[PDB]
Amino acid sequence: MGTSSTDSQQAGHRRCSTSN
Repeated sequence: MGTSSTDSQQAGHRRCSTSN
């Protein structure tokens, strides 16, 4: 709940190494 511009992709691709 909260992925305006960071879905499972952007979040699970080019995101921090701690689910920031």
